Amino acid sequence: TEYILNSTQLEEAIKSFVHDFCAEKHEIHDQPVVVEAKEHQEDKIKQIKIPEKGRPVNEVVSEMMNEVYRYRGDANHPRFFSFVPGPASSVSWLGDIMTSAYNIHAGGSKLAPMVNCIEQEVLKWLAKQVGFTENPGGVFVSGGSMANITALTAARDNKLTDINLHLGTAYISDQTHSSVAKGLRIIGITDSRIRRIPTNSHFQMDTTKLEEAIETDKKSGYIPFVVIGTAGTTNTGSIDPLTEISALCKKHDMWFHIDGAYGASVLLSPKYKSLLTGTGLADSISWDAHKWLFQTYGCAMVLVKDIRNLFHSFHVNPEYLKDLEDNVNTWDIGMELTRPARGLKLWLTLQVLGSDLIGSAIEHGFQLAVWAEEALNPKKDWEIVSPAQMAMINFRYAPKDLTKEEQDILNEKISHRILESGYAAIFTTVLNGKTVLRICAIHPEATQEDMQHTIDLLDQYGREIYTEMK
Amino acid sequence: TEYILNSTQLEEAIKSFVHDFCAEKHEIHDQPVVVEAKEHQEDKIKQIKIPEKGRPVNEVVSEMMNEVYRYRGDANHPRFFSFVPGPASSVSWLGDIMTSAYNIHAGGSKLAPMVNCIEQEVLKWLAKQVGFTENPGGVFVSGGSMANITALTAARDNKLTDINLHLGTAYISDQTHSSVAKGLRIIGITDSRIRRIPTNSHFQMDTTKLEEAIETDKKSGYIPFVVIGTAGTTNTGSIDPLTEISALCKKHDMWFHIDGAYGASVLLSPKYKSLLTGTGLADSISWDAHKWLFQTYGCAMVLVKDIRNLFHSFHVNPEYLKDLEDNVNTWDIGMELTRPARGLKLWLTLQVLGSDLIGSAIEHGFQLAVWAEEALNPKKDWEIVSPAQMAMINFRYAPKDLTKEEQDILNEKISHRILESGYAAIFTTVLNGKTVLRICAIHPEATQEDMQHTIDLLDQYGREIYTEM
Ligand SMILES: Cc1ncc(COP(=O)(O)O)c(/C=C/C(=O)Cc2c[nH]c3ccccc23)c1O
Ligand SMILES: Cc1ncc(COP(=O)(O)O)c(/C=C/C(=O)Cc2c[nH]c3ccccc23)c1O
Ligand SMILES: N[C@](CF)(Cc1c[nH]c2ccccc12)C(=O)O
Ligand SMILES: N[C@](CF)(Cc1c[nH]c2ccccc12)C(=O)O
Repeated sequence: TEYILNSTQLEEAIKSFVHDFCAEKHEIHDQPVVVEAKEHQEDKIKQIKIPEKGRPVNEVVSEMMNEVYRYRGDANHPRFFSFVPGPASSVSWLGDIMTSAYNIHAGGSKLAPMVNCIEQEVLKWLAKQVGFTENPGGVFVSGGSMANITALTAARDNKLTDINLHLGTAYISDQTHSSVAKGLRIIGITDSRIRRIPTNSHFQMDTTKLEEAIETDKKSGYIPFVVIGTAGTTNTGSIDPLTEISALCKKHDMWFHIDGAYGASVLLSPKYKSLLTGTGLADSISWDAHKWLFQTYGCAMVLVKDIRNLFHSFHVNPEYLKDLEDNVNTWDIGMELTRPARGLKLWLTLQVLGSDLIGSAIEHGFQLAVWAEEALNPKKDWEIVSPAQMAMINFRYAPKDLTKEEQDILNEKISHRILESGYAAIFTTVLNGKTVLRICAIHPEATQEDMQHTIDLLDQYGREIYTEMK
Repeated sequence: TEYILNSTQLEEAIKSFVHDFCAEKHEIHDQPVVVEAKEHQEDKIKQIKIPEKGRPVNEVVSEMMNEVYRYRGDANHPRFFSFVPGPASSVSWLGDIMTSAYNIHAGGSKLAPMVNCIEQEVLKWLAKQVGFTENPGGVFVSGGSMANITALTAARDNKLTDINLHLGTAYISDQTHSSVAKGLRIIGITDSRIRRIPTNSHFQMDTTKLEEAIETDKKSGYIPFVVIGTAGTTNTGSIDPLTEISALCKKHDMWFHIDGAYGASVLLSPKYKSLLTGTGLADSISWDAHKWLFQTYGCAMVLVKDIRNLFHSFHVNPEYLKDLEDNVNTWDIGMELTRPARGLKLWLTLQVLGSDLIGSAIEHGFQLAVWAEEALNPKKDWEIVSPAQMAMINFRYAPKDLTKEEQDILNEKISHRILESGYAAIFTTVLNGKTVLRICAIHPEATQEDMQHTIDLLDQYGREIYTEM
């Protein structure tokens, strides 16, 4: 049809975009991190509607570039310091283009033997970094949330049966990411059987309060089956006592899952790999590549010490898929059946950049946060709530002649101010009952001035609003 | 840097691939559907290792094209007739390139308000086609398996509580896809509380046996909470009695989920949309775009009649994300938090191609299977186990002077023979206790000859192996 793009029309539409984008992204350090959409932009989109007849390709492409993609909080920006930024390598993008082109049906071996071989090679390599030396296994999932649900399902099916599984209790901390408890609820573990253990001043799980909670539930008649330790808390980037938790798990016959969606990448850092000592003691661990392995959304991994545990929870044997089966299929490792070759783009990056460069790029993240801390220390009335920890730091502006409520409002306005300035992206979070500014800097192309000028800009906004409030 | 690509190296590396691929895929109709890898290919890959130092980009690129991507069972091929093929539009590929470029964090509105607005517009439109007219809602998930688990999770939380949910029973058919029961087990529903209802000769769920199972479980003290009807069975492409199932669900206060991962796309076909009458009666429905909406893996949708049910099961309010919030975030309707704008590539395809063309391309799928059946009718000893149904058909070559075991082995060798010929991809399945050849043709650029020549080739292989025995 006159609407279908021919091989020449397609190739030109693609090159047109690839060219225009590379030029635009080349100037990223001099672009506002946040580009606000106007008040009537939502109605502009709602009027386009779904057409019965086709439209000129280059007309639709430009429409998306100008009316959709433009208005965003670019987490690819070197001065995006909020949540967990996505400083994806350009090589990862290349991987997506190649993977999406062939559109090979991954999550199955016979139909793509070398595609599966590539993924397993990376998974074996990652498993080596974790400390799994016997018979590991894994699957490239979409997110760490899916990584957690996958791992926890294997944990549930390993420690519980079809008759007593409603007596299972899980154990987390008050700093554990929300997706863990959300995943537990999905797999049938109600909130009434999820224990939230308090953390110390370093935001690490209190293993003493953990054990007595385990002891209480066991005495009560529950069956404690899993403890979720976190290596790189979302808030402060803290690391739970991995060794201490492992000791308790072996004692009480429980599954040890390490939620390392963020911090697991530190295992590739020669300098800081020691920080994650004891990960090999875990039975399963999550690890997001679109985080600190510089991949595009979404490419996350789940790794188990014993692959048999993943096979037990997710294997199927229908009449179909009989000619597609020793050599495990990814669909038998759960929990999806049709999958794109997510891990291939990670392979491409590892080959083009190398493990050394990626390790150092991660170490740069640590340095960026330390630079932020060094710039805050000398400034008056600036308080460090959590020190520079794993490329992560929390702080607030707190003049003493203000009440706590006012201090919260103050730091909120400071975040608001620097956001509209367009120089950096910094949002607020809550820590120890106080509204706090948070910085997570992991972009390899971010410099000392970037961190220094940001704090300098924040300090200016701070003392400015402080006077305005009086 | 030395291993870091600059804007000129990047743009050149991409265009080089885009150029070489388009040329190669332009000649796809004259390429073997399956390209087998040699015995030494696995060790060749294992020897590459993970390097500490970087490598030249185009050297790595060419290595993957020649040693990885090449050896595959191309489901993009117009003569890939196995399972559920993936005849993805080139526009969809373009969508992935744009989406992956900006790398915008979707699954959240405040950080990408117009990206989310686009997805909701597509979801609302799809909801209109399904029959949800009140206050629908949905999410672009990775797969239809994730579509089912998302929907079934909402069903569980809607009909059960934290105190009685271990008494819940679910009901499927013997033709229901494996991912449904697999999803049920994941959300805590054990096999001992999953009922598999027999199907008729048309592979449709026996609603009479369905009700008697519900009555039995309810009388025993169980709590029947969901029935999963399928619109487009994976095997034969049959459609469960949606109306009959809905009546029972309303009668027994149960959640009605329609698994339309494949067949839901038929709603876009003016000719065949009537086949899916009653989809609006469901409480939830799955729908995969990387199947019959011609998208790349992976782009699937889950739609619920009442969006409040999705919010109840997946909403979270942690300390962080407080500056990110009514206007629901996609993470509040589960079950993932970080997401790529999966739905954007579906938007691009709908705008560039239009809903009319896509509807016709689906109708072409119906025609391809009919052409396959028409070519089989005159051929001797060729048996139709399931007629051409929704671009899907099951058949076997069965000479009468053969045993039941021999007939199975025969059709297996026939599949094996045509696979290695490279002309087409056809695998076997089991149906009514018989090994059967299956064809699913949904590629818009597949012709009458393709189906005719394929059947002609199968008959040849059939009459040759029959002679060997
Ligand atoms: C009703 C029905 N429901 C759910 C699913 C699962 O969806 P995902 O596969 O998206 O999770 C299906 C899927 C059926 C298939 O079979 C798809 C398929 C295409 N190429 C393959 C290659 C190998 C195995 C399976 C496939 C299906 O047919
Ligand atoms: C330990 C830990 N475990 C799991 C996750 C799961 O995240 P995904 O499910 O998204 O993989 C996380 C992630 C925490 C985040 O912080 C998510 C996030 C990244 N960028 C964002 C932008 C807006 C809102 C949220 C995010 C995490 O920090
Ligand atoms: N690859 C660059 C080119 F500068 C920078 C970059 C983003 N993530 C990275 C991770 C490691 C090394 C470099 C990077 C890009 O912006 O695409
Ligand atoms: N778009 C074509 C053109 F050649 C064919 C195609 C694949 N899925 C489709 C869905 C609708 C219309 C055409 C197609 C391609 O090969 O990419």
